[PDB]
Amino acid sequence: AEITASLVKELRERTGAGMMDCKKALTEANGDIELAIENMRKSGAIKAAKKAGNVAADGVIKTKIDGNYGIILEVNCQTDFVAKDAGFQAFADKVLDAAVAGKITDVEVLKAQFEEERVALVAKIGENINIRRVAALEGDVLGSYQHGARIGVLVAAKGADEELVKHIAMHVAASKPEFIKPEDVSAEVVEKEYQVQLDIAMQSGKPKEIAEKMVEGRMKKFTGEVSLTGQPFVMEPSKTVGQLLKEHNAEVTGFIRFEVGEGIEKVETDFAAEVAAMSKQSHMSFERTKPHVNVGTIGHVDHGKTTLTAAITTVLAKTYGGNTSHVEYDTPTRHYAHVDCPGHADYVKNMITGAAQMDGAILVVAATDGPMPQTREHILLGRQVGVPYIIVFLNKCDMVDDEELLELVEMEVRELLSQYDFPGDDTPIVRGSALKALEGDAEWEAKILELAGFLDSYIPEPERAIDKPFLLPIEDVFSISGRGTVVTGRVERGIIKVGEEVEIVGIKETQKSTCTGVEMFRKLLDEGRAGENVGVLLRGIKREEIERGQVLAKPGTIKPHTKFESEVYILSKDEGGRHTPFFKGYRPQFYFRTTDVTGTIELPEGVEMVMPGDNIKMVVTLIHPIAMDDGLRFAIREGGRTVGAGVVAKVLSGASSRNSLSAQLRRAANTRIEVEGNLALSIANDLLLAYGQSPFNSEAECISFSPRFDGTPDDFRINYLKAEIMSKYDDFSLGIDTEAVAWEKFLAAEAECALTNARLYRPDYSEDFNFSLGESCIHMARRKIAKLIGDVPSVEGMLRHCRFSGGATTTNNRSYGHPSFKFALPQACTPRALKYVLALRASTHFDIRISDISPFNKAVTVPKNSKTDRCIAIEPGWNMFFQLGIGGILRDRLRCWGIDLNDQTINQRRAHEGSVTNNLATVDLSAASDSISLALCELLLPPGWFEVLMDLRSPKGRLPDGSVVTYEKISSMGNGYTFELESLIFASLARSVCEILDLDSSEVTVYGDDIILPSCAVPALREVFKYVGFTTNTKKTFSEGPFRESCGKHYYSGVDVTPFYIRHRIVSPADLILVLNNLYRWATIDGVWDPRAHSVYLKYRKLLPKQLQRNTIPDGYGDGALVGSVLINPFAKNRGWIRYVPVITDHTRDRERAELGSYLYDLFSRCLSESNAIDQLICRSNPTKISRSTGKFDIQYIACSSR
RNA sequence: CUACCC
RNA sequence: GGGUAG
Ligand SMILES: Nc1nc2c(ncn2[C@@H]2O[C@H](COP(=O)(O)OP(=O)(O)OP(=O)(O)O)[C@@H](O)[C@H]2O)c(=O)[nH]1
Ligand SMILES: [Ca+2]
Ligand SMILES: [Ca+2]
Repeated sequence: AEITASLVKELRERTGAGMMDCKKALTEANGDIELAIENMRKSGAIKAAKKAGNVAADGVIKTKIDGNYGIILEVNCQTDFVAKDAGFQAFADKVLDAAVAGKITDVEVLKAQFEEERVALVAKIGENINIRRVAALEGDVLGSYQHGARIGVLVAAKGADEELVKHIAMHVAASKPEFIKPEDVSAEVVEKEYQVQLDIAMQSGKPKEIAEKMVEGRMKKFTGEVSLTGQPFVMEPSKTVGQLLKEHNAEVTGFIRFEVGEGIEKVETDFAAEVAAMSKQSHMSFERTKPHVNVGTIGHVDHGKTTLTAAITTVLAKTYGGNTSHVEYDTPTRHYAHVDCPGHADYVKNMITGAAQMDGAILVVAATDGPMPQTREHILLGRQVGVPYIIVFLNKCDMVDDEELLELVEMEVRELLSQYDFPGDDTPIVRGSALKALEGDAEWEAKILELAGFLDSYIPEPERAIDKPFLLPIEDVFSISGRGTVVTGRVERGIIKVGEEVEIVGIKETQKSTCTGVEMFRKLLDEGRAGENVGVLLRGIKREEIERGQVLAKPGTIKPHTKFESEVYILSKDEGGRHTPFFKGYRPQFYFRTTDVTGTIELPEGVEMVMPGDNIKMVVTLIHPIAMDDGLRFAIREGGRTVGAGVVAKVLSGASSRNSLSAQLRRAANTRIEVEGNLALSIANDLLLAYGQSPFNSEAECISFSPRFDGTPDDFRINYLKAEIMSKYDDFSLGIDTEAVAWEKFLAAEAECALTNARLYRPDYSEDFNFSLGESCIHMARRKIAKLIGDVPSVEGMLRHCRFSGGATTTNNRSYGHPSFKFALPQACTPRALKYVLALRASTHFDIRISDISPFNKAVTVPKNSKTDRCIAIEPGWNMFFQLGIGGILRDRLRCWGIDLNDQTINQRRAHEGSVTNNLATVDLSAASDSISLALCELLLPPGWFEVLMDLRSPKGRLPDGSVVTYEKISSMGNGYTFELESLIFASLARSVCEILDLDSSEVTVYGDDIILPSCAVPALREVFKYVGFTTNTKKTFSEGPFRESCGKHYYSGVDVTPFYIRHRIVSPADLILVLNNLYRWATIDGVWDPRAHSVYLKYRKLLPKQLQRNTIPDGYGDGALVGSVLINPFAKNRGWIRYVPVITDHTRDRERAELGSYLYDLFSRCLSESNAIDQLICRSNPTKISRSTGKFDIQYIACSSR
């Protein structure tokens, strides 16, 4: 205590400075007013210049116009909350209309003209409030659209008005052009990239007017992009602005656009990172049913929330015990989760998208200075985001020596709470210092204990989801003879016991029914707890009365509505959403619980465009009701892709494509086209000519032409595609060929496999003397295998990996391939493999139908080359179930050698390296999966594994030739684990060939047969393989070349030469859409054609029907249409502020699904679920439907985007 | 159930 | 069979 705490307030409410900055500027002011304030006025610029190592990343833009004189601004702070407050507003508004009177262009002018007032606020607040930039534009008619606060645009036109300059400023705001015309560039910024790409291009070997053409066209596009001219108007992205302008009676001159924090780059601060470092300094000086409470810390920057969250960690470590950017710590009763609230607009994008909700925020305010002016925006963010409860902590109280003065600050926070309808009178306020508690000062450590003593009490215990009014999302429905109607899904909330009454509410009149019973897969329980994945039986109600997305809750618990107010975030461009804003008539689908629902939206008063990366309040009125209550997270899909997220706020009162077009296309889609011969051979020929290269003379040369491996990448690429494109043309006329040849090989794949299987059974040469390279590797591989594998497949890892999947079984066929027709229909087991199926049968109360019991798999033939076919083999559907389980445990496990098979990227990326590096070699075997000996496999795998592989495998096979064979190969293609095994085998050995040569085994990467290793190892790997039986595809194995190929990617000196193949006979316009598209990808860079390919594209493009030449789509959307610019598509209609397009689909008459087997599978899926932009968790899995390919083509409509 | 591939 | 995007 020094002087009275009383009229220190006289300082504050006449000044606005700190509390102790007021008392301490009074202790050396002799109890005087003015001369105390003059200390502040002079010692306010000292702190104001203390602000310079505080980067100002936030702020506002403000804009003004008079008659036809317009001005923008970039006055900016370092925090949202400040910018939105009535102070930063008042100054920045003032400093804006100061440019209205005086056309101030030099920022220096007004940056100085208010420097003495710029300090009046940073002394009041505590942030580097500095003006960044200013500019202004004069003209005829100049309009300005202000996007809330963050983006300001000033644009000047001619012949235009508010029915325009508004709308185009919106585009400038939206599209962000740097220039205005393609002619508005310097022949230096142009001849920069014009000499930057010309080498990039010419290095390839492409002539003068190829590279020159290509580059000029690409730069013509590059210019065209930023070209406000060459820019698709944001409200009509069909016509360009420049086109919109000339088509209008008008012509703009100039434009100014500011955002906030351009270039103000900075470095990204994590919270949970630096707080583990703020702690690390002070470091050196049963009950798991305990609730989760999401707390947040909120307050000024320099009041050091940072410092306090740290104390609330260490002092809680000291005492009890112990979405990233959050800290997980405990308390003896509860377990919290704690986050920082720096950005108002980034906390909404946390609550809305649900990355971090709030069950109670903590209000940090340094007692030294008390409530800052912008704090009412912190408290405002609470009663804006609907935070339930609020605890306040006054940090740094040692910096006050008078309690009579501390009690005065609670006044100025308790009344600041109460303005915002928070229990200010009855709200907890802790007085202490974190700084003292970081140390070891337990007198002040009792304050964090007094604070954490409030989170334990003043925050209510979260209604644990079990305890909430029962509710289940209807995910799918089955009509079982014997059970009636049954729905499956994970129950969201509550418990459902057998018999209770439930409503079935969703779209129809909220009907009601009763739980005839509940069941899982193994258990057939009687109560269904929340969080569990179940199937509930309903009576007196059939399937057709129950849709999906319906809920299944207690009666009256939740009513169905269709009108509600919500708040949503829209995914930014870089986040996945639209790269285009929408306007008044947005009509998306609203993905709710399990189903998508379309719907219109209103914009609140005064907002007219919203862009990717926005928060926004809106009112949603969807086409037909869904059951809802406040707190329901719904994403927002546009044609299957999630471009928004949002939660319902308040539930309310309640309330163009040409069909002739689609039908015109459907007509033409089925238009079989007629050619005077082989269209392919024609196209490929007329293409080779298009490149100087000598064409095919006969139809034999298509597959007997071997390329050359010299020449420029260009001389290659083409020469390669030549030898490659035709390879797979099945329909070759006097192709005196067959599939018999496929069989002829499969005979060696056992005939050799015989030879090895045998000679692989006597490794004692004669007497010990000779020591072979193979045997050694096997020995090494064997050891290596078992460290990776196990002595036997863990049933744990076995059951949660086995599945019914795909297509043909011995008992089924491609029609009856979908998994439900495996539980419905009995599948074949195999003698040895019986025991497992029996396990399944005591593993559930369901029906496990074994049809025949035979050791036979059907060996057949599927098409491959034009010179041969495959000889896959269709396994006994039960063997396949387990084979797929051991194929999965042998794959998740195979990932420790750095082998990922659900990612063939990491094996083709390395083909890239190899093509340049020359130290990596791609390899290929002749009959890969087929030449794996029953002998070899025994020598490597553990005996316990080699059992389970002899058990599941099919030992004998019946041919179409009637004749049986007994497998020398352990496993054939089509077998349910063969891929993973041959991976692991090949990987095993490459790696042994590595250790054996003092080489990193970690440099070995295998994908099935597509194994990649160090180039030096190859002749050893080759000599190993020669021994272990396999034989090496010299033609496809590449070590010394400039060329590497792997996982379907081909490379030549780091350069992409992946060809495309013309498989089957081109006939329907879908087969020409397809070929024209592969040639489009193969010869384009960003919609910019390699000229001499464009020639044939354009030519054979004429072959398609008139409408089927203009119907373009972006790449990566299918082949239902030619890829091109969808901005052009005449058939593309603008529905609901989202563009929709028509693409060729295959026709499907629907069919009957096995309600039994579909249900059997749906609940088997939940057994496999249960034992295995942060918002895709919302979206669930799909019901089983079956459909049959008719032959006709239908036209389906989808959703699209520019680029 | 369309493309790409091991 | 298996990935990968539809
Ligand atoms: N089970 C199964 N595996 C396949 C099939 N197609 C390709 N593969 C895998 O792809 C690997 C290599 O395929 P390819 O390189 O095309 O054929 P390959 O039989 O191994 O030998 P070649 O084509 O003669 O060089 C094989 O080991 C197979 O495991 C198939 O239809 N069924
Ligand atoms: Ca191969
Ligand atoms: Ca290969």
